[PDB]
Amino acid sequence: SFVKETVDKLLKGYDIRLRPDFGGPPVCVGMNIDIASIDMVSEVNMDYTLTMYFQQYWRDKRLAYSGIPLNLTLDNRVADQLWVPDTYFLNDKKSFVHGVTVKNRMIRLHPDGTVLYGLRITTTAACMMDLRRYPLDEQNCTLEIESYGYTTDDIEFYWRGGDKAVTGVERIELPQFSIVEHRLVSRNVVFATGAYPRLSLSFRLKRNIGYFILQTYMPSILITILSWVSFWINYDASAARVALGITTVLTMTTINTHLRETLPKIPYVKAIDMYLMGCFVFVFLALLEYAFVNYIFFSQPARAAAIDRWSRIVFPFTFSLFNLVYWLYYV
Amino acid sequence: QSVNDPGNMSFVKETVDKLLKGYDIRLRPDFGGPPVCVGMNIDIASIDMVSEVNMDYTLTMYFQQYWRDKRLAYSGIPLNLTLDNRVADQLWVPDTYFLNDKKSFVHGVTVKNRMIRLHPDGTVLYGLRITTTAACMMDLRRYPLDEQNCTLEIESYGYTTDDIEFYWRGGDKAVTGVERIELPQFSIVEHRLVSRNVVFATGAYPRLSLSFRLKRNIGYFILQTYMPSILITILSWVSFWINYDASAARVALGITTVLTMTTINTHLRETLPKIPYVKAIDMYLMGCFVFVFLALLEYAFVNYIFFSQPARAAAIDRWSRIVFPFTFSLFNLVYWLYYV
Amino acid sequence: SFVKETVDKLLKGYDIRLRPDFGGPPVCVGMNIDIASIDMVSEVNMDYTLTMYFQQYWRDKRLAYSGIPLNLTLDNRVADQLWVPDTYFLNDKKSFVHGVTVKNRMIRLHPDGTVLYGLRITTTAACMMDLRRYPLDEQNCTLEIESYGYTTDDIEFYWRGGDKAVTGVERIELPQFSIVEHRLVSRNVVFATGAYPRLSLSFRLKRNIGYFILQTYMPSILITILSWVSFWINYDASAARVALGITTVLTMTTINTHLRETLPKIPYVKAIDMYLMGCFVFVFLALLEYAFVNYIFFSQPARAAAIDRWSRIVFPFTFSLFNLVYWLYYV
Amino acid sequence: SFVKETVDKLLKGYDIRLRPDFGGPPVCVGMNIDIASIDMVSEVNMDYTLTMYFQQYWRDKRLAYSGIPLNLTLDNRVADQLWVPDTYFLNDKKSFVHGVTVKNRMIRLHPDGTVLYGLRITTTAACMMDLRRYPLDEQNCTLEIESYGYTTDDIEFYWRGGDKAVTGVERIELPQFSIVEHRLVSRNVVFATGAYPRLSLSFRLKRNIGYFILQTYMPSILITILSWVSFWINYDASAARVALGITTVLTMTTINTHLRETLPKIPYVKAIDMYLMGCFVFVFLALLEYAFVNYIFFSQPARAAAIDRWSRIVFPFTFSLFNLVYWLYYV
Amino acid sequence: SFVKETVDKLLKGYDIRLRPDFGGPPVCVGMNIDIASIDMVSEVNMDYTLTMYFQQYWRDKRLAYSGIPLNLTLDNRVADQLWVPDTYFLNDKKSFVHGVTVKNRMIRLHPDGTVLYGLRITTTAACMMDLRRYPLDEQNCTLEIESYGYTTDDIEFYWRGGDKAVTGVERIELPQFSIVEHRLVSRNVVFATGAYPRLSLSFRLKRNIGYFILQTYMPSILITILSWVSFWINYDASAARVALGITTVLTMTTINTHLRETLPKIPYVKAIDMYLMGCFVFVFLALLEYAFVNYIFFSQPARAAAIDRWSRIVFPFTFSLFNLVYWLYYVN
Ligand SMILES: *[C@@H]1O[C@H](CO)[C@@H](O[C@@H]2O[C@H](CO)[C@@H](O[C@@H]3O[C@H](CO)[C@@H](O)[C@H](O)[C@@H]3O)[C@H](O)[C@H]2NC(C)=O)[C@H](O)[C@H]1NC(C)=O
Ligand SMILES: *[C@@H]1O[C@H](CO)[C@@H](O[C@@H]2O[C@H](CO)[C@@H](O[C@@H]3O[C@H](CO)[C@@H](O)[C@H](O)[C@@H]3O)[C@H](O)[C@H]2NC(C)=O)[C@H](O)[C@H]1NC(C)=O
Ligand SMILES: *[C@@H]1O[C@H](CO)[C@@H](O[C@@H]2O[C@H](CO)[C@@H](O[C@@H]3O[C@H](CO)[C@@H](O)[C@H](O)[C@@H]3O)[C@H](O)[C@H]2NC(C)=O)[C@H](O)[C@H]1NC(C)=O
Ligand SMILES: *[C@@H]1O[C@H](CO)[C@@H](O[C@@H]2O[C@H](CO)[C@@H](O[C@@H]3O[C@H](CO)[C@@H](O)[C@H](O)[C@@H]3O)[C@H](O)[C@H]2NC(C)=O)[C@H](O)[C@H]1NC(C)=O
Ligand SMILES: *[C@@H]1O[C@H](CO)[C@@H](O[C@@H]2O[C@H](CO)[C@@H](O[C@@H]3O[C@H](CO)[C@@H](O)[C@H](O)[C@@H]3O)[C@H](O)[C@H]2NC(C)=O)[C@H](O)[C@H]1NC(C)=O
Ligand SMILES: *[C@@H]1O[C@H](CO)[C@@H](O)[C@H](O)[C@H]1NC(C)=O
Ligand SMILES: *[C@@H]1O[C@H](CO)[C@@H](O)[C@H](O)[C@H]1NC(C)=O
Ligand SMILES: *[C@@H]1O[C@H](CO)[C@@H](O)[C@H](O)[C@H]1NC(C)=O
Ligand SMILES: *[C@@H]1O[C@H](CO)[C@@H](O)[C@H](O)[C@H]1NC(C)=O
Ligand SMILES: *[C@@H]1O[C@H](CO)[C@@H](O)[C@H](O)[C@H]1NC(C)=O
Ligand SMILES: *[C@@H]1O[C@H](CO)[C@@H](O)[C@H](O)[C@H]1NC(C)=O
Ligand SMILES: [Cl-]
Ligand SMILES: [Cl-]
Ligand SMILES: [Cl-]
Ligand SMILES: [Cl-]
Ligand SMILES: [Cl-]
Repeated sequence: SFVKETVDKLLKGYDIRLRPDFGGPPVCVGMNIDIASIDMVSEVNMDYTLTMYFQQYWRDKRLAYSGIPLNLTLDNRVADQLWVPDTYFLNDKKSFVHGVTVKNRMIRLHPDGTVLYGLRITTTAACMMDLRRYPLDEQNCTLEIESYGYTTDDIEFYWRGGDKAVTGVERIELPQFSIVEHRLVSRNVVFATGAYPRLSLSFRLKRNIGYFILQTYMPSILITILSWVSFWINYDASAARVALGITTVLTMTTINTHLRETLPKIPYVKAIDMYLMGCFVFVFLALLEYAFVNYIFFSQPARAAAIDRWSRIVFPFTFSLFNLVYWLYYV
Repeated sequence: QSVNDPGNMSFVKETVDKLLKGYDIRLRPDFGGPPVCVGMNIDIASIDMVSEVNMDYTLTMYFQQYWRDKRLAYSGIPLNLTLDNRVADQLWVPDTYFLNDKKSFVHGVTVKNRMIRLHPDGTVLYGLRITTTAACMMDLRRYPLDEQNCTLEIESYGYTTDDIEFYWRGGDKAVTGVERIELPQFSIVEHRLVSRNVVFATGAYPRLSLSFRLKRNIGYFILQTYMPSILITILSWVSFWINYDASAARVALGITTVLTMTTINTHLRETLPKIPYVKAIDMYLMGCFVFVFLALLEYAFVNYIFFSQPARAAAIDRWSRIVFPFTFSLFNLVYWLYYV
Repeated sequence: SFVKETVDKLLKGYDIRLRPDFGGPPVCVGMNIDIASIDMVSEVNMDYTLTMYFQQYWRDKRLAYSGIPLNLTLDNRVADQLWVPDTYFLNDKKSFVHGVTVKNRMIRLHPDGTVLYGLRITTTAACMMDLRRYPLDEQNCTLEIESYGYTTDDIEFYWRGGDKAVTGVERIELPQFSIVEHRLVSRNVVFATGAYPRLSLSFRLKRNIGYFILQTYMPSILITILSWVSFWINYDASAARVALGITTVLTMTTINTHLRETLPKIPYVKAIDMYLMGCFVFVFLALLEYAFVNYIFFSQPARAAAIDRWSRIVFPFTFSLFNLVYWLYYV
Repeated sequence: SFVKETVDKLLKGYDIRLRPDFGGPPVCVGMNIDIASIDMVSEVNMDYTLTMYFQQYWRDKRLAYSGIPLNLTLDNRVADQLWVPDTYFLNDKKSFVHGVTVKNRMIRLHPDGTVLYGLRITTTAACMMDLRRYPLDEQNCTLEIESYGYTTDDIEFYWRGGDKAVTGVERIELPQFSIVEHRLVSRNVVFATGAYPRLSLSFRLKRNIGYFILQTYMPSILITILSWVSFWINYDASAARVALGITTVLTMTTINTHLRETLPKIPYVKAIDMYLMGCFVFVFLALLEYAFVNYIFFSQPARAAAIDRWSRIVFPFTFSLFNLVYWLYYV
Repeated sequence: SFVKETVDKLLKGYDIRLRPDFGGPPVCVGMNIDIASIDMVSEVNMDYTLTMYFQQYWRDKRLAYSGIPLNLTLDNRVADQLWVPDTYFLNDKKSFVHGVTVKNRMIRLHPDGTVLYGLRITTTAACMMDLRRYPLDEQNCTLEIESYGYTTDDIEFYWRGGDKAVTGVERIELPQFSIVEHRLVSRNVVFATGAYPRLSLSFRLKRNIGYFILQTYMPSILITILSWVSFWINYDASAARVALGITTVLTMTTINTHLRETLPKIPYVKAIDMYLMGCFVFVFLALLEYAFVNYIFFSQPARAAAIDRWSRIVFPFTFSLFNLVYWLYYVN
């Protein structure tokens, strides 16, 4: 019965409008993040979705209790009757606190007056990407934490636990990406309305080439290899050799144009676009070679036979040399 | 009156009224003492969907929680009180949440699909109808001859093992409706209930765990990918029976079967999430590519030699007619035995 | 002024927590449905969307009024101050009450104490479908109405108007389906927590073949006729006759694989698949016929000429016979 | 200070449950709509989206004020404390009142006690369409406005401004459609629960052929012209002439099947399907013509040469005649 | 302590229904926008999405305080207890105030009685587009700010900071577009219910040709170059030369029809559409040339040989001339 009256004494005459230490020193909010998952990474909408346990820790002397030598875990609905920091994710596209079975919210009071406030949030944050080196690229995605209305005079942010404040980054299971590094940053960003406290979480994503080797690289190598079958077919076979030319020239064009439609409409040329343009030149030259052989074999059969003979070794050699130059330059 | 008229609505009203007078929702039952024991019960209405692309699944269920709140015990009435669901907003309830939940919701037509039943001893029966999209990370190395394990992780959001304790009410028979699941592409092979106490920085937390073992039905894949592969490979063999004078015809069969094979593999890969490994089906489709590419190389070779060596060329076409179907049957036999 | 003091005295001391006749006989709720539309029927998500006027009728003696000889239509917000049945659709996926300009909700009180409670709901209900006979199939879709918390001891459901309780089923405008029949059912489903009242609405949907004749059947018949043009072309024409073979054999494969992707991933074989597999055998045999003629015309020109001669009559005859057997068996 | 106390005493003892003139003559609500836009028209989901300023006007004597000779514009939140008509859109699929920065809501009181109530609503309304004449079709789309719970005994609806009640129909910017006409209708629809007031807004949409000429009509003409190139190619060219025949026949079937997938699964034949079927017969006959010429040129070279000579004039002539008959019949 | 009580007297007997200076001169609301991002630009739904910090400044004498010589930042929930302008975006399709961890809302009181009210809004606004010059086109997209219920007699709007009221336009990272200019406008739009205050923010977007050069222009140039290979192939090669004709003619048709499906169903013809119609004519004429050569080479082999050797120079020349005329006309 003592503990019942105590909680009621705390909130008696409590004004939510006023932050703790209202006219005095700034309230120091300690942030802690446990990353549950990186649900998705989109190049098309140049963003990523993250689910986390967002924990905030500050003192409110108005909530201090003398009698009880225990930490009080109160039903989450009490958060609607308390002052809480106006923390927001500056680079947020859409966010939400999970609400089944209850609001995924936690309030834990300490006799000191300190509050532990937990929220389970799913956030889709913006991540502008440079796809020049795609698919052999690294992306830096961040989560920008800030106060919406309170300046550095009223509110101060800090990572509670220092470099060990954010957890669960190593248990992230992204199939196409691998978290290579993550960094915590504390700043005070100056604006027209004053200086604001800022926390910053950043991770560096490294793309896994596997999918691209199987989807784009192997189909391009095979189309180029299929273009070389023509040099072993009799030059009398005009339809067969032109059919091989047309087929491999168009299939390359569609491999390049298709891949471009799977990504956002960027105006620059990607690493994979350089490879495919190379492959186009090699399959277009095989067809020009037949056109040239077809144009000369009547008057110069020996020369025509020779051009097909040389094409059989020059083309595979030059393509191996192109792959060697390309893959060494990018790695 | 030690026993009161159950039909006296005025006595029930004033009884329920004194129960909630001075009741603090902030405080859990037995606030400073032993933990409150919540008994969980799930009746699975359906497994609405299973997505490989977003590596998740969706289930609809009747989620029931059971606990005793002595503050809600009543002496007069010899009946269990079914109160209008809106009373749940005036009572303390466990902060139960699904740890691996992506999106969830309680159904709200015609009213919130929730139920409160009070018992004279103070026990509360609390029901909710939830739809949950939960994460299910999948290993598609053996796809489409694979099995997946999908779970539902139940936990307390703010209360530690010192304040709340979870248990499956009914033991192994706590979760029902699993046998009534109608999934067209999957079959529930087994399900397991688990009770734990997961340790974290903020303390030990009670955890209940529901698990399924989903087995994929090969039927769709046989008709969509396997039979079209077998037919394109059979198509590539028609070339060996066509006169080697027919350069366009035989190269057209080669090109057609070689490209169709490439598109069967690349298409299937786009229907799934961008995984970097090679699936069971990819091994089969790569095999079929090698068989359809060799038939074209065989014509290239025959075309290259039939002027100077017509007998040899005729023989290579003669042998290809038996070697190719034999080796493909042997490949099918090795693949299907290895994977089953 | 009298009618104003009347409504106030009705809700004074009213306990919303308690159902009418709280400790006595069950309250009898009379359900009535006007179907505004069957907005959609999905095979892919095996469900259907329906919009309706859902009306419930029950008597609450606490709401009886003596003076007024009129039925009182009160502003819908009064429903938040009254007890209402906890009616829910057991097989719904998502549902909602329309909210513009106000909640599409209606409360009509009767001097008796009877309440008429109306709601305009859009419901996406589950409808598991058997597509073995697709597209010559009939589907049975239902709407399962139940009490969420009250057992048969507290609530009883009934169709108000009997067989004429559900209206607007005959004015349903589905382009691909036709409502052939609908049935109303009353039950008491037994569960662990007790017996529950259940009302059940069912429809029998009949698919319209029209779309399929134009999209799948006619393209199959034409691709099969196209394959017969080969038998009239000179056997010297190896490319032409193999081109017709390849073209018709692949087009057949894509007609079947495409249709399968438009539907959910079922493991069985549909009615349309038996027709399309038939067409595949007919187009594959036309190509084997050319292969056979191409294989023999040097040594046996007369026989080759004869095989082409017979193919011209046997193939159209056997295909007509296949169509006749298929359609008679399925109708 | 006098105006401050006037508004407070306005709502003193006011019951929102009770409509104005509760036991007497019906309240006359005057509706008036300014259409901001017709955001979209979908054939697939057979509906259209519309954004508008929905204004309602009625007199509530409980809200009359004596002292002030001005019209009072009160903060929109006051609408939650007043009785408002239960107006709803009968053929509505989904609707919403815009909520940024505030609810797009307006309350203007008049000394008389008259209320001007404004709402900015986006509505997706159903529009069942007849696509038999598509894309030379005209569709009639309506907005059905009704009272949800109040009968003609309690509420009466009317268009405030008569034929000039709905504005902004002439400034509608639909790229594929043109508003040809619009009509306002006032009725009293009889139902089981009584007679209800109904306002009806109807507009007649006319489709713009431009897109279809470029997307379907021109590619069909060009594929049919491509089919005629065959008659000028030597009949010795079996592969070339069969390749033109296969190509034109198949691309024609894909033009028809593709267009059908862009629209809802209707079982009937559209105006554009009649044209495309005609085109198919013309491309299929060009191929049969080659089959016939290929079948006879050995024994009858003169006849074969003649059939190709005639095909060069008969086919373009008959196609021009088909276009003339088609376009005249449909316009 | 004293500050707790001063705010409580401020709101005692305060009527939210009544705007500041009710019945007197119209309240002057000073608008300020900090553009966080232009998230997307859609031609299909002819709209654009924008996220911003929307700030409003007005004076409410009812909220003046004497004791405290400080500006009071109150918990955002106090906005529900104050009068606020009924500001709305006239050309808005869907909008929302961000709500994690709290409503991204800010109230800052000044001893004077002025109020600083901030909101972080994501707005999908309509932008009707003229695609006649697509993809070498400029689009003007606007954000129309208005009062929903209050006339110019009760509310007046103004850009707080003049030409420097809207910030962050230069920091916009659009991959396919570049903000070339932006303009602020103040008006008083007259309607049936009276004159209304209107602020207007306008952007001029310039499309980056890069993507289109790689996706549509280069594949067209490559397909017409492919069509020219036919003139170097022996006229005896009927299948080969007809295969090149059919292939290039159909690929050209799909490049044009595909692009049309990526955009909204407009009835006019775009700048690419006329380039792509030109390429079709070049590519169809190469096939007619073979048909003509195939039709005459028996009786006139010399003439046929000549038509192929002229086609080899006339076609590439004429196509360069088409590109010169088209690209000069469209740069004007
Ligand atoms: C991802 O990108 C961001 C932004 O480009 C990187 O953030 C930057 O991180 C460094 C710390 O690693 C910060 O620099 C520090 O500045 C202080 C004060 O000048 C100095 O004393 C330190 O020695 C250090 O240089 C920097 O402020 C910060 N930039 C911003 C604006 O956030 C981030 O590190 C990258 N993360 C990963 C994992 O790649
Ligand atoms: C699906 O996967 C999960 C996780 O891999 C499986 O859960 C595991 O289930 C077993 C019981 O079958 C638990 O092990 C038990 O541990 C106790 C205490 O050490 C021991 O006394 C028992 O003999 C038994 O080994 C295990 O804790 C649990 N793992 C977790 C973390 O949940 C689940 O069984 C799989 N379900 C299906 C149907 O395949
Ligand atoms: C759609 O499918 C449902 C479920 O398969 C059909 O519902 C069934 O309807 C019949 C009435 O037509 C019910 O049977 C009756 O049972 C009573 C009591 O045993 C008996 O006296 C009657 O003679 C009759 O047999 C049956 O209970 C009911 N099943 C369930 C579980 O709902 C429905 O009729 C089908 N509707 C259409 C329109 O095809
Ligand atoms: C769009 O379609 C609707 C429904 O088919 C048309 O509505 C009809 O409009 C006319 C007035 O133009 C109404 O008819 C009138 O009835 C009275 C009483 O019988 C008679 O005195 C008049 O001479 C006239 O015939 C009719 O009630 C109404 N139908 C309904 C049920 O709404 C509408 O006109 C079409 N709109 C456009 C712009 O094409
Ligand atoms: C985007 O398009 C809009 C609308 O077409 C352009 O808005 C127009 O902007 C000018 C100012 O640049 C306004 O004109 C001014 O009118 C006053 C009064 O007549 C005059 O004193 C000034 O000298 C000036 O001419 C005009 O009212 C305004 N139109 C509307 C209705 O908003 C806008 O400038 C374009 N923005 C960009 C960045 O391209
Ligand atoms: C209360 O919580 C704090 C962490 O802030 C810790 O130091 C202490 O051990 C806890 N005390 C009790 C009573 O368990
Ligand atoms: C019903 O209960 C009330 C107590 O609230 C009491 O006044 C009354 O005596 C009881 N029964 C009757 C109808 O006498
Ligand atoms: C009340 O509920 C319990 C189940 O918890 C059961 O034992 C008992 O039979 C019920 N009693 C009544 C009064 O029906
Ligand atoms: C009141 O409603 C009932 C239907 O439940 C009907 O019998 C009666 O006619 C109505 N009475 C009045 C006053 O209109
Ligand atoms: C008040 O509004 C009415 C329109 O209903 C109009 O007749 C009148 O002029 C307005 N009066 C004032 C005081 O402006
Ligand atoms: C209060 O805010 C204003 C900006 O409106 C500024 O001029 C002034 O410096 C601030 N005063 C204090 C007390 O910091
Ligand atoms: Cl959620
Ligand atoms: Cl729902
Ligand atoms: Cl709605
Ligand atoms: Cl909105
Ligand atoms: Cl948000």
